[PDB]
Amino acid sequence: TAAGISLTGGRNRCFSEWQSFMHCTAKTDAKSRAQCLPNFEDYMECLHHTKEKARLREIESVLKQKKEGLEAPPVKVIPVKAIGLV
Amino acid sequence: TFFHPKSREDILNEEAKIVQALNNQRELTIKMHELKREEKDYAHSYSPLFSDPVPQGGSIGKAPGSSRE
Repeated sequence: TAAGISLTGGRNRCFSEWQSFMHCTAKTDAKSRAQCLPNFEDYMECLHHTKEKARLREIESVLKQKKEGLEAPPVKVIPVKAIGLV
Repeated sequence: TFFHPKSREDILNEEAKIVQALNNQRELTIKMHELKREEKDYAHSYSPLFSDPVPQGGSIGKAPGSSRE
């Protein structure tokens, strides 16, 4: 099987939590299996970024509902030619 | 003089033996039904040799820290 192999022969993007979840399912039994539901949500989360997108949705929603200024070290976008300039 | 039936006690004993065999079959039947619904080990149900469920992924770009238990 090729499960766990990335596009470059390494470990794919979501390997670590998958392997943690398998460590669960190895240690537990069918009755006890619900015991690491948490590892499985972590796996599905790495896969699909759903709660992350929800959190970003609430952050954006509250950001666009704000007229007061933001004082924090900001993020700057540069042209690819300008990497390392100045 | 020509009537030679088996004794009443012998009839009862023989029927009791038959019923005992029948109850043994009922118990074996219920037993097998329960045992089929119990869950087997990973080695017995999936793989005897290589009995570790935990995968190891690809080995080219093996990154320190990617292993998680």
